[PDB]
Amino acid sequence: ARTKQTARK
Amino acid sequence: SMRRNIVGCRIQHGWKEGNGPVTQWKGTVLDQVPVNPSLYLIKYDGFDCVYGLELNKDERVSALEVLPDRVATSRISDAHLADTMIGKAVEHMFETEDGSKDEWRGMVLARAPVMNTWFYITYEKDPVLYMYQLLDDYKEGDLRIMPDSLVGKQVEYAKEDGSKRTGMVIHQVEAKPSVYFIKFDDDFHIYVYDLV
Ligand SMILES: [Cl-]
Ligand SMILES: [Mg+2]
Repeated sequence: ARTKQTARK
Repeated sequence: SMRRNIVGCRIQHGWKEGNGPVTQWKGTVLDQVPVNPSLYLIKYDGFDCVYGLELNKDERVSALEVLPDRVATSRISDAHLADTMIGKAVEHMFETEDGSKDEWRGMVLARAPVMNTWFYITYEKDPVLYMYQLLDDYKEGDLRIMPDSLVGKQVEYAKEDGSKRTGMVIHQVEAKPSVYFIKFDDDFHIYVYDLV
């Protein structure tokens, strides 16, 4: 599956 | 005064927040908002969210350059699935840093403009606008479909917090007319809310 990108701010 | 139409163009520009260095960005302009033509929706290379910036007015933007590069037109791999997925609730599987499975409830909103094989999607627990080539996920079994004006108006979103957020409704989702996009003044994300 796609990896979720790190949250920004 | 004078501006070229940059919808569908590749752009690059610098971005400066506060007292930090200028950082460099490359992206694709997806749309120019009819109820606020100063506002563009942009997909940046390698970042999943769709952003809203007033590219020609925002002092944080510098060195804005419109490239001659032409985005390629592909025909989507399955037109039926593409069309029927729009407006649907979905379970979208991701995996995280440790490599474990992580399923997010979402709603497919529309085909993206410009980038023909991409789709607008938002999530129950993260209700901003995202864009992905969702047919790839569907083929891998990582996207499952669940069984099942205000535009241009200034609005505010009140909290128990006491403060509120002010913004404008910028779009009504064709496939699901109770759902709208909102641009808040303090924030470059595009928020998605069911307003009925
Ligand atoms: Cl969820
Ligand atoms: Mg769940």
